[PDB]
Amino acid sequence: SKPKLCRLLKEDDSYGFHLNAIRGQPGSFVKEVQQGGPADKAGLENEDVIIEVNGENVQEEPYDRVVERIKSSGKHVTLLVCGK
Repeated sequence: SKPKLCRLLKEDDSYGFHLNAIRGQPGSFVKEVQQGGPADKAGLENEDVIIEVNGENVQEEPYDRVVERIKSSGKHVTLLVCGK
């Protein structure tokens, strides 16, 4: 449940995690956190839910749009996430 605010620095052109969606509901969830990658260093865990990308609420955005937002963020990205 706890909210987590973090800022990630791209390494190997990647943040070292992926997003998925759940059928029947909006929202974007973390999966596949690469051990020792940027996301992992920031304590992101699988099934963490993306709340804000760079201060913008993305909870009503399909996850592919959220992926595009994160990609478009450049060499850093700030995320607010909620664990479940």
